[PDB]
Order: sequence, then structure tokens, then C-alpha cells
Amino acid sequence: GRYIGPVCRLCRREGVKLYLKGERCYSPKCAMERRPYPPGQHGQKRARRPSDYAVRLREKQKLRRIYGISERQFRNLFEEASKKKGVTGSVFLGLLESRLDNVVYRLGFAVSRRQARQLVRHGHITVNGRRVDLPSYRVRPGDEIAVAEKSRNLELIRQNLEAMKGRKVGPWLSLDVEGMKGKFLRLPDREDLALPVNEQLVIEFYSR
Amino acid sequence: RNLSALKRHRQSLKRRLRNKAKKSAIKTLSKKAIQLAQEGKAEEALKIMRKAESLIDKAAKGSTLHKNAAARRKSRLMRKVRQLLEAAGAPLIGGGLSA
Amino acid sequence: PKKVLTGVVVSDKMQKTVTVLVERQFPHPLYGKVIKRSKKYLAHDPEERYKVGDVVEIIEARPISKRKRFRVLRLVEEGRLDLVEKYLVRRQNYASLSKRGGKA
Amino acid sequence: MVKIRLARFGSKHNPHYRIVVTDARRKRDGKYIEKIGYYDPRKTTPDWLKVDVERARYWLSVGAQPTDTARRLLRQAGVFRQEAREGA
RNA sequence: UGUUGGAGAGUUUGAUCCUGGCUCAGGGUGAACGCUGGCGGCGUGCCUAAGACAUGCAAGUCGUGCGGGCCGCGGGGUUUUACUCCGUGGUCAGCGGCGGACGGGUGAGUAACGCGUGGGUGACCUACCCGGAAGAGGGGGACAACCCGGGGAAACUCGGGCUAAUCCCCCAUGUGGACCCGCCCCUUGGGGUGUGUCCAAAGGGCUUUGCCCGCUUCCGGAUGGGCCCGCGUCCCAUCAGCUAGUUGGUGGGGUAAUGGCCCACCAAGGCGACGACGGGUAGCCGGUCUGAGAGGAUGGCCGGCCACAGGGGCACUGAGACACGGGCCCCACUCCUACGGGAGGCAGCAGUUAGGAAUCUUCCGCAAUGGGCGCAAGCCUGACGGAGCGACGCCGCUUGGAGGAAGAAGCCCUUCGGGGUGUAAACUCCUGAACCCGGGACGAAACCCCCGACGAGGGGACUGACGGUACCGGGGUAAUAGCGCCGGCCAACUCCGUGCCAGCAGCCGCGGUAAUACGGAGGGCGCGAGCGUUACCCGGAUUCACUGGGCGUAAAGGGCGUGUAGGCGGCCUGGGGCGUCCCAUGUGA
Ligand SMILES: [Mg+2]
Ligand SMILES: [Mg+2]
Ligand SMILES: [Mg+2]
Ligand SMILES: [Mg+2]
Ligand SMILES: [Mg+2]
Ligand SMILES: [Mg+2]
Ligand SMILES: [Mg+2]
Ligand SMILES: [Mg+2]
Ligand SMILES: [Mg+2]
Ligand SMILES: [Mg+2]
Ligand SMILES: [Mg+2]
Ligand SMILES: [Mg+2]
Ligand SMILES: [Mg+2]
Ligand SMILES: [Mg+2]
Ligand SMILES: [Mg+2]
Ligand SMILES: [Mg+2]
Ligand SMILES: [Mg+2]
Ligand SMILES: [Mg+2]
Ligand SMILES: [Mg+2]
Ligand SMILES: [Mg+2]
Ligand SMILES: [Mg+2]
Ligand SMILES: [Mg+2]
Ligand SMILES: [Mg+2]
Ligand SMILES: [Mg+2]
Ligand SMILES: [Mg+2]
Ligand SMILES: [Mg+2]
Ligand SMILES: [Mg+2]
Ligand SMILES: [Mg+2]
Ligand SMILES: [Mg+2]
Ligand SMILES: [Mg+2]
Ligand SMILES: [Zn+2]
Repeated sequence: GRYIGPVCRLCRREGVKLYLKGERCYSPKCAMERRPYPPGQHGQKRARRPSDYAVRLREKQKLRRIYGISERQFRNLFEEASKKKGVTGSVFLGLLESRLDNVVYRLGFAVSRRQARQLVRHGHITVNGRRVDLPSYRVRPGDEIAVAEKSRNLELIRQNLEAMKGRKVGPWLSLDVEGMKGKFLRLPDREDLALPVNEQLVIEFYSR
Repeated sequence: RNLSALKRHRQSLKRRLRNKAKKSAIKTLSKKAIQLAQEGKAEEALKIMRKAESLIDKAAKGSTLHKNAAARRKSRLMRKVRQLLEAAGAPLIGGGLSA
Repeated sequence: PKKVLTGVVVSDKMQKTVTVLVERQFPHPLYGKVIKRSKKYLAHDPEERYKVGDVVEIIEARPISKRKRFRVLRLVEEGRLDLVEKYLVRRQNYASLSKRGGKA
Repeated sequence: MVKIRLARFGSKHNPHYRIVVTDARRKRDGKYIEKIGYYDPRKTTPDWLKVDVERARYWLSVGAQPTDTARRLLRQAGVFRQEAREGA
């Protein structure tokens, strides 16, 4: 049970806009709209020049809270990375962005990640045919990520794809709104991702 | 109790006295076969050798000595004698002594 | 293959027996400096041919007692008290360390 | 007796054996002599038996006695079909 | 044993710098304690009393080796009688073959060729299995069972008599082999050869002129193992000298084989500062943890090796034992005892009790993999395959998802306008773990039987513990959260209480009436079925420094010299080529 509870206070703590709700966090109400100061009884007071540790920290809780993963699943992937050939940095993201519960977000099947986490749980998604209710499942290059046949008829899902009619997809994905299907072309490269992050810092945090 | 594995310790004994006796014999026949040669009685010591010698390979046939326990005995005795018969003897029967 | 070692006799006191000194040489497990250590092996002289300070070679063989498991192949220089004198001179020292108390 | 038997390596409910050659004496899970292949009873991956006819035969000619089970498997490979024709 | 690798801070001062110890942040744990605790997968779970253990179970198997006792069904011979012959099912024990030397436990002991690594055996053994040669002739005997009697409180023991076989023994036979001795080729007991001597054996079973099983000797393969050697293996020199079978030698004993392994005699040596001897500690390794690496720490699970099975000694039988569930004696211990004498050993699975901060079910299965015995059917097998208990660890899973006001209530703060918890809840809609229905398997194919030739191959049939479990299909409800911290290192701040008190504390310290450092509240950071704590290992610690430190005054130059072992060594050429470097290869499971 990772977090689950108030979100926008997270958005307000990192000081940057986080899309942890899909809709709304777009219309005048993600709080960061006329109230970008942190939560608590001192969110409005003045902030003191952060410690090298504070920055590295804040920057992590960001990268992570965007995907809503336990610091646990978070870490272990970091390691996976560290070990793989390539720039620790992006290699990290690549994987992070390879999570089914996530891919289901990018492909649009759901308004945002958390919801996608769920859809995966309740078995409304499929990979190569055999459904998968596992959020942390790593999508490999060449795997169709379709909607559960018995789910293609749910209002919520139809609603989602209905509005995708037009929304382009990451050049590392592609979908077939008709057959409500969509492939994972290839691991998205750091550029391809527009994250308000500085993974050169997350990295630095786990170097302590 | 009563694992009926005491049968093994029941056979053994029957085999203890079994072995014990053939060997003991071999020994006796061996030594006795010596004494003679030592003294000089030509034949009488070879004649006994054969028997002695035999007993060996006989106790050896089974599992009293087996292996090369039937190779020291033999060779060893076939020396003490021959050699103890190095006080002017001339193996007349030269039985167990390829001369 | 049976190992051959080359050393220097150092005692012919026993019968059909010779005490040979094998100096070996190796770098440190943790300091790489080169180093010398030595071992006394007890080999057999069935001919009493090898005498004090002769530099011999040695081979593994049928144990022939507690400690002796080597032999004396053949010579390598029939004379060198130069080194025997070292060993003999090392011992001579012990004879004088601790106890005796030259102070009493 | 050097015998060709199976050895357990997989984990709990996913057993994976080995056509090892050994002493009935050791435990069919300890040191061995060589490996003649494997077999996964479960039958998931297209590759099951992997018995190396070659070596198999050789241990057999030496006296390695295969279990009833070790046999069935070597028989599926061909550790037993000695070339014939013109007549069958 | 991998190839992207290395963050520091606090603290001795009025202030500074250096030194230098203490301290923290990290990671790991067969863990324990606290608070809390929803599911699953795999893993793992006495680390202390190698203390003591009740009961059950952990090695047996073969009637195609053999003969009987017993309960039973059936068939003969003496026309009805006692008697007796045959077949046969079950059964019990015995004689005998093979297994009990594997598998399973523990780590006490051991600093040792115990282990690791690599070699040696012209110094060796190896049941069963496999290939190849040759053979299986004749004869004789016993001990059990069973029958009689005797001793015993038992445990159990003794004497008396009969009988069988693949049990024992003698003779014959010998492809051969063993030994002595002569010789040859090798070269420490390798191989070949000569006359002499010595040595084999059993039968059982059926579809009976056929074949299955078995048996004897011998050479080879196979595997396993003994022995030996180089090298490598902690701490203390306030342990410095140890040693008499101890060092060697010859003869002999013993063993499968070398050997002081054992004995007799002769010689007197062997080991030691390149640490003998002694004390302490410790099973060793593949590997594990940590670390930038070098290194350090460790060796529980799995695997290989060793050692032990109440303490100690010893041998019998066997290919193998000096034999965990075998045997003999002594010791201690509990137990039966008519006290004369006997009985046991969980460091096997499971449980008990003691100890302890602490460690589980007296389970199910023999379906599978494996081992044992058997022609086979099959028997056995807490080995193993599994299930249970423990958040003990790791990995996945949930407590919901979108929407939802310049913003409820409440609680907090608020030089009192308002800020905060907070879109958090309410409320709406969507999805739907649990739970219910029906379906439910992989792990299982052969051994057997039939055709075939008893091959090859083909045909047939039985076969589950886990399970009615996992998993699939349908219906389906929003349906556990906690815990640590928020002075500095270390991310998180106000108020109220308390007043050097009560109390915090890892270091520095905080509290004596404004405390961001005590306690509660609100809030906040962290992590989440977990979080804190304690203990111990590595890290930080270049704080033992090989990589990587030091000694004028900070800890550190021996008061000086002489000189031993040792370490180190100018210039030129040539041999070796030990070190050193390189290539190949074997080993490095
Ligand atoms: Mg979560
Ligand atoms: Mg944070
Ligand atoms: Mg989402
Ligand atoms: Mg018994
Ligand atoms: Mg007996
Ligand atoms: Mg002999
Ligand atoms: Mg040296
Ligand atoms: Mg010696
Ligand atoms: Mg095994
Ligand atoms: Mg590598
Ligand atoms: Mg001060
Ligand atoms: Mg009989
Ligand atoms: Mg009766
Ligand atoms: Mg009649
Ligand atoms: Mg019975
Ligand atoms: Mg019986
Ligand atoms: Mg064992
Ligand atoms: Mg070795
Ligand atoms: Mg001659
Ligand atoms: Mg020899
Ligand atoms: Mg370091
Ligand atoms: Mg026991
Ligand atoms: Mg079986
Ligand atoms: Mg059978
Ligand atoms: Mg582990
Ligand atoms: Mg519904
Ligand atoms: Mg260090
Ligand atoms: Mg220093
Ligand atoms: Mg020079
Ligand atoms: Mg060289
Ligand atoms: Zn937001």
C-alpha cells in the first residue's frame, strides 16, 4: 500500500506541478493554482536555503511521487539501472516508464497513473493476449497492451479512449483507438520524456 | 526393541569361530613348517609347507584372509623355509619350492 | 609428477639418511617483497655416498619413516660448507637466546 | 554402481531434473560424474529432454544402470534405437 | 570471485590551526525486544545446556536358497480305525543371500596433510554394474528351527537329540591365477616366461533340448576409496626451548599398501626465533556480508571434505565399520529388581522438559525423484515430495479510481483581518480484493501384460500426497494502518503545560518561570504492513596506513657502541635463466 491519500499536498510540497490525477490538475483547481506554497501551518512562511541533502531529497520524492511507487520498488530499479550498461540516469527512467501500470497511462487507457494502476489490478488490461493484473510488470519492446475484451465496454474506459481520438502518443508508443490496442515501440529516451526532474540529482541522493 | 537385526550379530559369531580356526591353523602349520626347515629336516618341512601353503589359499578362498593376505603368508613362508634350508639341505621333494 | 627440490645437506649423523635444506622464494601474499623460508627434508642415502654440505636434488617417494618421504637423485656440486655454515651458525644462536641468562 | 538417474534442481512446485551419472550412493542431488541432460516434467518450454546420445551410450556400455525413469527418457531421445533397415 | 569507481558531519578554543580519540549518517543479520499486523509466492526458523529425555515412527528384504511350528481349504493310500502320503492359502521365527558401512543428525573434538590447491601410488583395495576367456565332475558333515530336560524374579541362559540348502568341508578338474626360484624387457612390489607347489564352484526357476536368475576362477572398463608429498590455514613470546619410540637403521610383526603403524636390538638423533613446546580460540572449504579497491568479518541454510553420536577403550563380521537406531568392558546417569543381577541412550522426524532475549507440526503421502531387497508382483524408506505454525527475511498485492468550494464541522494557530488540516472528508459516478456458484489440472510415465525375438520398436492397462488446492468462467460488497522523527549531523514547527523538577540523550547537549531539545495538541518529514529499538560484522576509520599514516615541540628514535641471524648492495662482459614476463594446455565440479 504505497501512499494512497491526499495528493495535491504532494504537488504543493515539491513546488512543481505533478499530474497525479489526470483531469482537474489542468482546470483551475490543482491547488498549485493560486496557492503554490507548501501545506502545513508554515507553507507560506519563508524557506531557508536548502541543504545539499534537501535538494537531492526533494528531487527524488518528486521523480518517485510522480509514479507513486514505494521507495522500495523505487530503489531496487535504481539499482537495476546502476548495474546496466548505459547512463544510469536515463536507463533509470526507461525502466520506470516501462511499468504496465504506467504504460497504461501513456497509452491513454486511463486518466492518470493511479487509475491505470487500478485498471491493471481489476484486470481491464492485456499484454500479448494474456491479461495482467500486475502493476510492476515491465513492458518489453514489441508487446501489445490492449484493453480487456470484457472491459472494452466499461463507460469509464470508453470515456478515456473517446477523448484520445486526437491525442498523439509518445514516439515510443502507438495505439489503435479502434481496437483499443497499443504497442510499446521502444524504451523512451530521456529527451522523449518531459519530466521536471534532475535525475542527475536522484542519482546523487543514492550516492550518500 | 526387537529390530531383528541381532541376526547379524548372530551369524558373525558363527563366523568368528569359523575364521578364528582356519587362521589359527594356518599359523600353527606355518610356524611348525618353519621350525623343521630351521633345524634341517629336509622333506618333513616341505611336506608340511604344501599343507600349510594350501590352508592359506583355502582360508583365502572365501573371506578369512582373501586378497593378498594369501600373498604375504605364502611368499613370506616360502622364504623363511627355503632360506632356513640354507644350511646344506638340497630340496629333495622341492614341493612348494620351485627350485 | 613427483616434485624435485634442490637443497643443501646439513647433517649426516643418522644411518642411510641425509638432512637437506630447501630454500624456496616467494613474494608476499600482502607485501610482495620477495621472501626466503626453508625446510629440512629427510631423504635416504642407501649408499652413504652423499656427505656434508653436498648440494642435492630430491624426489617424492615411498615414505620410509616418520618425516622422510624423499630421495637423493644425483649431485649438483660436491662441496659447499659456505651455506651449511649459515644454518649451523643460525642454530648456534638460539642456544643463546632466553633462559640461560648471560646476566647470571 | 554408476547409474544414470535424475536429480532435483528446480524449486518447490517447479521441478527440473538432470540425467546425471553417479553412484546410487551419493544423493541424487550432490556431486556427480557428468550430466547427460535434463527433463522438465511440467512441459512448459518446447525443449524437454536434452540427452546427449553420444555420452549416454558410453556410460551405458560401461555399466551405468539407468533408473526405470532414467530409461524412459533416454529411450525418448534415442539412447536405444540402434540403426536398422531393410526388413521391418 | 563482474569488468561505470571512492561524498562527510558533531565534538577539546575567547577565537585559530593541527593532532587526536569518542560519536552519527550506510549496508548486512539463522536474530531478539516494543508498538502495530490484511493476502499470497519462494525462502527460512534452537545461535544458548553436545544437558536430560516418556510414546510413536527413522532399514529392511527374498519362499524362483532351505526346512519346519501353527491356524485353514482340498486331494490320496490301508473297504470303517488309529496312521500316513500330496497339493495348497495365510502366518510366525529360524538357517541362508544381499542391505544394516547408503540415506538422515550435529560441530563437541581438532591449528591437523583436518581442510583448500596441485601432484604422487614400480607402495594399493574396490561388493553390486559392464565387456571378454574358461568352467560348473564326485563325496562327506554340522548348527538352528523343531522335540526332552534343567537354572532364572527377570533379561535370558545351559545341557540333551534329529534334520535341510546357493550353509561348512574334502577330493578331482584348470582357461587360468597365487607364491618361491632362474632368466628377459622395464626400471623402487611394472610387464613376459621355465620346471616345482598351492587354489575354484550350487543351485534355484519356469512356456524343460530352451532360456531366465544364480555361481567359480581370471584379465579389462566403471565408480568409489586408502595412503603419501609441495603449497596454503587465527591469537598470545609476560609460552622459549620441546623430544626417548623420540630421529634414523636392520630383522620381524601387522595391513589391501607405504610407514615407528607395533616389537626386539644397534646408532643418537629429530624439531625450534623463516616460533618448536605450551595456553587460548576455531570443524576447513565452494561461498556470504561489507568495501571504490586492497582489505575486513564470517562460514547457519545449499554443495564437497573432516570429525562425533552419553564419557572412554576395544575388537568381531565384512568389499567397505573399527560400525548414531551392532557388539564387549569401565565410568556417570535414569530405570526394573523377591538386591543374586539386569535395562537403556533423540547430535534421526515429531514432541517433552531444563537453559534462554529466542527458534515450529507428537501432520499428510509414499503419487514423484532417490536408496535398499527381490524374476517379478511389491515391501521399506519422517531420504524425500508436500501441508501447518512464526510478518524471521525477500519479492508481488490491497485498503480504491475520476470528480468534488477561494473552500463544512471540528481541533490548532492567529498584535485577532485571517492562516492551517484540505479536496482531505461529505456528496456523485466508475471499478470491484474478500465472499458465493459451476468447472477444476500440470507435476505421470514407465516397471507389469500382449505383438515383436527375450532387440529395436509398437499395443494395452493401473497409478496421487499436495486438492478439490492453483488456475479459468459467472455473480460480487469500497472493504486493515502503523510506526519512527521533526536543535545541530538528519528532511520536519507553533502553542499549551512543566521550571535543573518531571524528564530527553547516539555525540554535542536540552530543562532553574518566551524551552523550535522534557509532556500533550496541531501541523510536518520519513517509511508503510510494517516502523522503531537492542545486539554483533563491514563501512565512514588514510584510526594498524600493501593500495594509504607517522615519530624537533602533539603519542612515537631505542643513553651510546660492537657485532650475530636477516634485509639491502657500485661498474663492464659472458654462461644459467631460479625469480620475473609471455604462448599453449590440464585443473579451476
Ligand atoms: Mg500504493
Ligand atoms: Mg520530503
Ligand atoms: Mg493515475
Ligand atoms: Mg533388534
Ligand atoms: Mg553372529
Ligand atoms: Mg601369502
Ligand atoms: Mg624460502
Ligand atoms: Mg621419516
Ligand atoms: Mg540427492
Ligand atoms: Mg567477469
Ligand atoms: Mg565552547
Ligand atoms: Mg535347504
Ligand atoms: Mg498352535
Ligand atoms: Mg493301500
Ligand atoms: Mg509377515
Ligand atoms: Mg520368513
Ligand atoms: Mg553418509
Ligand atoms: Mg585431493
Ligand atoms: Mg636369480
Ligand atoms: Mg617393489
Ligand atoms: Mg575504504
Ligand atoms: Mg539414535
Ligand atoms: Mg522407486
Ligand atoms: Mg526386481
Ligand atoms: Mg539470502
Ligand atoms: Mg456492479
Ligand atoms: Mg582501514
Ligand atoms: Mg597518524
Ligand atoms: Mg647488482
Ligand atoms: Mg625459470
Ligand atoms: Zn495536484
